[PDB]
Amino acid sequence: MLMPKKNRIAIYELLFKEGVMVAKKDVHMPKHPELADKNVPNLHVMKAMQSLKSRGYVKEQFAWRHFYWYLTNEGIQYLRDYLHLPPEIVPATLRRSR
Amino acid sequence: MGRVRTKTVKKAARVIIEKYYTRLGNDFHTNKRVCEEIAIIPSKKLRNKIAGYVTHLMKRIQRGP
Amino acid sequence: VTVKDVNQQEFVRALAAFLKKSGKLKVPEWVDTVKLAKHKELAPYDENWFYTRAASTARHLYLRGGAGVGSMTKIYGGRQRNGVMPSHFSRGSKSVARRVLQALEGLKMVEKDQDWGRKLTPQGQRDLDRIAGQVAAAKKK
Amino acid sequence: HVAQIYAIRQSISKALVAYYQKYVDEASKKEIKDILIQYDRTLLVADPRRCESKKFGGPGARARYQKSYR
Amino acid sequence: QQLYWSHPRKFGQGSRSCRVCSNRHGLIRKYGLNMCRQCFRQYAKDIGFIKLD
Amino acid sequence: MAVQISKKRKFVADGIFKAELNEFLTRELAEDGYSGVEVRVTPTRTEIIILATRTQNVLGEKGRRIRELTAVVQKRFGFPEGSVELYAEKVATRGLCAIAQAESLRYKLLGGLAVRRACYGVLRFIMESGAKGCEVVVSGKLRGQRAKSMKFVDGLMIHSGDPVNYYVDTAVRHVLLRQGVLGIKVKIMLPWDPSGKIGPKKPLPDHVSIVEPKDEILPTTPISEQK
Amino acid sequence: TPCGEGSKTWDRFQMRIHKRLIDLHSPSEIVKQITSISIEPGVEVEVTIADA
RNA sequence: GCUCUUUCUCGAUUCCGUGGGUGGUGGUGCAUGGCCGUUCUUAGUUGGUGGAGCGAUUUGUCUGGUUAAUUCCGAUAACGAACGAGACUCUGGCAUGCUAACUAGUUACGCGACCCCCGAGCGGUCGGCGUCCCCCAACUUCUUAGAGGGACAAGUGGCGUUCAGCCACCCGAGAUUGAGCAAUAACAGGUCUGUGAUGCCCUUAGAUGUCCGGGGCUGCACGCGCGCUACACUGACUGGCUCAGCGUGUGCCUACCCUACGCCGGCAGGCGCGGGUAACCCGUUGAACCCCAUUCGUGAUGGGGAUCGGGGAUUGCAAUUAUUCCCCAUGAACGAGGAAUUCCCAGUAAGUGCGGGUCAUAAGCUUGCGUUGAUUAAGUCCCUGCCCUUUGUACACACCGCCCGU
Ligand SMILES: [Zn+2]
Repeated sequence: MLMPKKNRIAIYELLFKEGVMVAKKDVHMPKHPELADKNVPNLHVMKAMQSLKSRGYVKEQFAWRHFYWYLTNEGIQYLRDYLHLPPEIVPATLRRSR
Repeated sequence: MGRVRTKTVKKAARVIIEKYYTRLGNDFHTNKRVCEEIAIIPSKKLRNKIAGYVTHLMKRIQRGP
Repeated sequence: VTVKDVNQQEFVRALAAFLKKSGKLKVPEWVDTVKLAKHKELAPYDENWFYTRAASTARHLYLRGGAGVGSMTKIYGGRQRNGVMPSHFSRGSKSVARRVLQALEGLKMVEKDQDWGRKLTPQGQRDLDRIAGQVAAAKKK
Repeated sequence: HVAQIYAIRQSISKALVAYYQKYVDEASKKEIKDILIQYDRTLLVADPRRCESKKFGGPGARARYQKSYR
Repeated sequence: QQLYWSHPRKFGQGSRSCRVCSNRHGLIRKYGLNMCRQCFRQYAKDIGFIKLD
Repeated sequence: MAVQISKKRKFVADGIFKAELNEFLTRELAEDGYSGVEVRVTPTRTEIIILATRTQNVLGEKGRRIRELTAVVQKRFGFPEGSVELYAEKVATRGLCAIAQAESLRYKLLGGLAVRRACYGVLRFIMESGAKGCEVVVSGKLRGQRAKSMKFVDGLMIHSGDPVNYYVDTAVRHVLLRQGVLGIKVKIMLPWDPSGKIGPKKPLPDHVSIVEPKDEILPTTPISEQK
Repeated sequence: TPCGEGSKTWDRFQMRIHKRLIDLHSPSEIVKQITSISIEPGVEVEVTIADA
């Protein structure tokens, strides 16, 4: 439900591991997609993320009982300092033609 | 046993006999093959309904223009 | 002659004479009180029906072999009149059907062939065609 | 059961109709065919009529469930 | 916590819902579609279904 | 998918994924000239083509919007990393895809001009593009506080039978005006008799063509000549 | 009718499917050549080696 | 560990008032979108230029014959065009012709074998196989589905202004299978209870949000509308007998599929188990009424199978207000149904059975399939209604109209 801090950082790493993070709307499945090994019950991605979206650092979408949350480019600087990771500009963008 | 062939068939057939009147004859089977060669008829059915009017129309023209 | 040239409805009666003449296959302790299916409302009027039932299922093995309990229960079926609701199909009894097949085993009539389907022994066929030589010899349509 | 009978009474006939052509004279067809056709057409010609589809509304093809009037 | 989800729903009409509108009435389940009636009608074209007959 | 699912389910699951993808895609490419996508199982690969005209969004700075949207699919539809990549294409003729017109009509309605000046412009463009016909229907609270309808027509407009399966293109989009929701229906008759950009079953059932005879051009009096 | 009202009117959707099966008797790399250039339409190709 | 009570931690992601309500099967389908139904299953509908009327409007859209059809030929102050019809798609027919088939037929054969004197036959050849084969057999009639092909008032004769066409007949699928598709203008026709499609209002912590528990949506003096069962002897009980076609069926964002075969159990069921992601095993789908025998004997009889008691199993977190299914047993209402009224004209009515759908438990319902197979029509506006034209009107939310006097 609420108040993990050692178990809220878990999603943040995925959110910057790739500039997107898909989800679902069902709240009862602890089988969270994309390596949920840190005991995330599919919440905290539709509880804390509505905070992240409402600030302007990530962007939201809905498609058939789903969410397609996008990390904005200018949210990288915000989510580089709270994560206090090295100064880097590569969430998922090699910035070359693939 | 037969229907009114609508303005599609009547107009299509009248041009054929007006453009290839010499290559046509009395018998339907002869006319069916001729029509396909000289016209791009989209449907098999209507080709046999256009060829139907053409042979009926030739029976008309031999009996007073 | 062969089974495929004689009247079947009287043929099963003919073999119902033979298993009365052998009279040693078995007769189950429950022949009095069973129903022969789950849909009937009254047990057969003839009490000696085991000679009849075993005449049929053994006979059907001669024409569509490889049949187990199911292919013998499927043939034994009819309307299952639930009364107010519409009727249906309901298969015949299971246990009553197999006890025939086991009883034929003791008489060595039928056997479990390859594919685990009851078939008929080459001595078993001799009995079925032999009685055919009698009904055929005494009846011309 | 009846369907099979109306098949065998045709197949057997069309067997002999087809047989007599391939190894016997064509007249042997006509002395038989005409006696066959002048008795029953179906023994030479198959029954084309076959069951047609069912429409929603009506247990059959063209019956209907009744209509309720206030 | 313990009473938030106490319902053993590996069956019943609460288990299956339309995979589009989160609703639970009038469902297609023929081929795993799980969709309701309407969301199938609105999408029959693109799946490959034809109003042909 | 671990026992090689039956053919019926697997083919209908092809459509659903091709259905999920499209409804999601139009929610992002709405401000762009999205038209509709196609996916094929290329040898040991997978490629999804975004048929669009306002491509400058999808091209991405050195290919980043492609990088942004490929990932959001792999994380969702279970695709393994290393075989799914999206390629973009340009629909060189855009005056004949109904979706492009429909959104551009939703585009111009929300932009803040009257419906009557906006629709005829789309109605003109779909004629300056060239089509055997076209039709736009705008329904809702166009004026006042009551629902009316409005209909634009020209050109041939078939309405029944098989040909509508491949000539006529229709599309619906809900516009969110300040007073509620309104709808747009756009229909376009496609002309190509030869193989155009989007090949139809080109001929038309009512069109019966005739060609030049080229006979009796000579009396053909008796002449003999040995080739 | 979606959920509200109407004379009892029913769609009858369809969805057809077909199949063709072939055997080839040669080294199997030659087949992979011919079948590589043909994936262009929406057609399924599953090629076995065990007579399944 | 809701609280009372307090002991443990994530520790500044919690916690309190102001601001914004995300949320909602809450109200308004008389604010809407979209989707359907209906007007209307008939044949109807517009505009460009032209003529008429000052004008609303009109002509084109018709005097006539003709057809399922404003479908034609015609007639013509109108000409040239678009929609609907038709044209198109699917489906059924039949093609002894075509490319093909161990996941189909093969089946005709070789009789390569195996078996019963199993019979005319001393016996072989014959008839049969419940069978057994590898492809180094023969193919494709049936099985499947691709291209084909085929029918078009064509051949002939009548009737017709002798144009459109109709009637009859050898030929044969004689133009004729059934549908899908569907215009103009609308309805304050249904749906905000399908939707992250949505305006406004209601409400948001003592929640109209959600989750959980037990109940209720099914309760009985009543009247209603779709339906299964019969009232019986052409029938019911019992035995034998033999035939079908659409589909359907297992790990999916998710919890369980179809079922042979051997044993236990009367049965309902159970236990090992061996196939199937399927022309492969279910399933050569060896279904029913119907076909042949016994019993019942006009009698509420065994027809009828309601109600009630006792028992025996199944799916499930939970069967009690009985989930289903089995067994014994009670054996009622009903003697072919008033006034009314619906559905139908060919493999249709009508009978019987089987799939799909809902479905953990499952159909008296509905969506489809096949089997058995008529009588009565080839017509008319008499009733309820529809399309076009001529006339009438004090009607225009349009006869469900308007309107008169004590
Ligand atoms: Zn839905």
